[PDB]
Amino acid sequence: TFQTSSPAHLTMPYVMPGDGEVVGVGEPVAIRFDENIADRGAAEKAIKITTNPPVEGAFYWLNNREVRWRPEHFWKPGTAVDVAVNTYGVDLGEGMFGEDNVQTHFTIGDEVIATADDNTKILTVRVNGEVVKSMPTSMGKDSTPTANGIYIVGSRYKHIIMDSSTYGVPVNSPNGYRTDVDWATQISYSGVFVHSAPWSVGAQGHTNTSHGCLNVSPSNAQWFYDHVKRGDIVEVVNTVGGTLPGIDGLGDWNIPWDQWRAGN
Ligand SMILES: *C(=O)[C@@H]([C@@H]1N=C(C(=O)O)[C@@H](S[C@@H]2CN[C@H](C(=O)Nc3cccc(C(=O)O)c3)C2)[C@@H]1C)[C@@H](C)O
Repeated sequence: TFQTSSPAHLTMPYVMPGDGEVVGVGEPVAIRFDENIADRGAAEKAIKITTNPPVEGAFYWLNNREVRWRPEHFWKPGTAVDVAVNTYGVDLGEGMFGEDNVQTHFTIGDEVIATADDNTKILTVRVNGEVVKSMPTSMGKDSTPTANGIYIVGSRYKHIIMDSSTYGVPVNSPNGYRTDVDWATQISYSGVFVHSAPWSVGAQGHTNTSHGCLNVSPSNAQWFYDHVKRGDIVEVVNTVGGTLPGIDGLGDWNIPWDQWRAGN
């Protein structure tokens, strides 16, 4: 296929997960363009996802530039996935053409599902259905609760600073904070993490004390950092919070399948 010259600006796709990565059973395919896409159908038609074993899936647009593809249920462990974004020279609407093709391979690892149950204040990690860790946890206080729902594991940090001023509450104020945190596994774009919380170890398993993050012991947070990977699942249940938004960025599985497949 040849490129067509156009006075309108080209757009380049970017695919996640990373080429050659092993990811968990919750990882969606993500195709993010550096422009808004006027002809979403043309973009979807140009994206060929092949799986082994073969499984059906569907596209859903997270916003005007980024489309997600996933099956109805979590991936089968061991599945190999090929993503062919064949957008080179494709008219994506209003004179905007794909700048290039992109392709990636990724594979699905073990099924890793960690369930945080507010009724028990325990985060239980299951690997292919078997409990391997039972972690006392302290979730968000009643006034700043942890949302229920299915969270996809994202990035991880050996050390990071959590600072209330980044959302508009000064550190110096009564409810502000600036906190050095170890072993932080991100599970929502809204900023929810599983992380080390030495200051709440006595509350873990008993009382919710956090701003919404899942506090666990230093040892358990490091285990989680070492053994839980991008695309693994954290499910929160029975809190007094609401539900994680489906368009959070890592909240894809909270959209019911009929709404996901209906697309947008
Ligand atoms: C884990 O705890 C994690 C963060 N911490 C959070 C927190 O401190 O609340 C949440 S993010 C949460 C989402 N909305 C609020 C917010 O924006 N509050 C607020 C209050 C006063 C003024 C304003 C404003 O002017 O915009 C906003 C914050 C999440 C679980 C890590 C990062 O600590």
